[PDB]
Amino acid sequence: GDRSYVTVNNPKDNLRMVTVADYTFIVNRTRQVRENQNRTNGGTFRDNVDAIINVRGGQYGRKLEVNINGVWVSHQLPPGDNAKEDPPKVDAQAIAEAIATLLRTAHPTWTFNVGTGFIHCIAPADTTIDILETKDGYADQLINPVTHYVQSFSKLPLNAPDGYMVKIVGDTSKTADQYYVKYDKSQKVWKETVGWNISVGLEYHTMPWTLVRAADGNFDLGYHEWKDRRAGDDDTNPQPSFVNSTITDVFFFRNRLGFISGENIVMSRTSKYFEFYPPSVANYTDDDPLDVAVSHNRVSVLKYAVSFAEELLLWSDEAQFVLSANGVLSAKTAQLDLTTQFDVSDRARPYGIGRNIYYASPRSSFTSIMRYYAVQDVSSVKNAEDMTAHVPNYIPNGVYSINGSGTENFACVLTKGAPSKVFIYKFLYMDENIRQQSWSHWDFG
Repeated sequence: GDRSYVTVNNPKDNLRMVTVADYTFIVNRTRQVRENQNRTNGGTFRDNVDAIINVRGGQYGRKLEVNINGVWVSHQLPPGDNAKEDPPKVDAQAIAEAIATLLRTAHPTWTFNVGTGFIHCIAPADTTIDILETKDGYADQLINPVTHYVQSFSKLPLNAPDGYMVKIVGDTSKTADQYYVKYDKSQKVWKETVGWNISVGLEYHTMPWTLVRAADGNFDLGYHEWKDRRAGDDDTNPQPSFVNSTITDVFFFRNRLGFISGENIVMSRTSKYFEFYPPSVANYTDDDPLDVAVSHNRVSVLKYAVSFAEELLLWSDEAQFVLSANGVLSAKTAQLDLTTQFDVSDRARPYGIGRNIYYASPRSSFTSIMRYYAVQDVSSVKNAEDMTAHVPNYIPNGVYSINGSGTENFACVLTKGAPSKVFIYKFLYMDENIRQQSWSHWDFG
């Protein structure tokens, strides 16, 4: 595979790997994910270049006229007097070509096309359709102009030329809405579609990578594929908060996938990994990607996500925090309340053997292995007490690996200050009380 993503000066602290039986993730904490330069319509979509007017049939004695840039064009429907010749000119298609030929004479430079009950207008190369009106002469059901915006969904033109982008501002009935649609020629329906001048998805390579067996017996390294945005524009389908930043320590909390990036927790859709955009912006559902920062006034940067007890804790330096929701995990139900303010070293990932989690906190020239646990007090209260109180000057200040065996009932600590020595911590718990605290080190050469 490509080694560009994994190439870094300090692998221990700049690279993080999280593996699960289904997926593996490789995280480079020094790389920001940014955006791809491609836009939905290439960034070359202008709403005032082309517009359509739809015809629905006219009654007797109606003078209907349409203007584009001044230069009004008037067409008079016959009064209900003639017998043979009046009903044929009532026909909606007859009016459409009647206006089309009239508009071609008024605007020889442009191209006018008639479809099923509509007339499609094109500016030649570099002109706008500003100041457009249409005098129906009736309650406006005969002809009305829509360029690219409609009041509600039911006010959409019944037909449109192939893919026509229309923005529904909404009638202020239920919510903001402000979604987009694109007509389909093959299937006579309107379908929701992404904006016109916005970016699509993510870079796909700055994102965390992976490696799989590929059934050959040899692993291959590559990146993931993340579903592109398909709901709406910005401010309604906003870009995730980690796009212009670096992400660390991918984690799983619910059926969705979580990312940590600069005191910001970003989650995907439930049961839908790699989808960090809402599927629809017209209606917001509970299982949509959410972004919750922090509930702490002091500065803090989350670095680790450890699942302790029936709750998920997003540890940082000098703060611990906890993630929970009263009911369904929505964008409004996420809590991120603080729990404690114990200093933690980011070099060594916290490790859990039993009811306890063991982590390292360097003092000034030696580290003190601490134990995180839930005390007998009621409700959510947590504490950390030093396991090296009697041996402060024993571990030479640089710790990167903390591990242990649940069955053998001990923990082994690796350090950079003493590369040769392996510090082991033998402990025993009976009746919820500690029975021994054996600190010693092993030497191999």
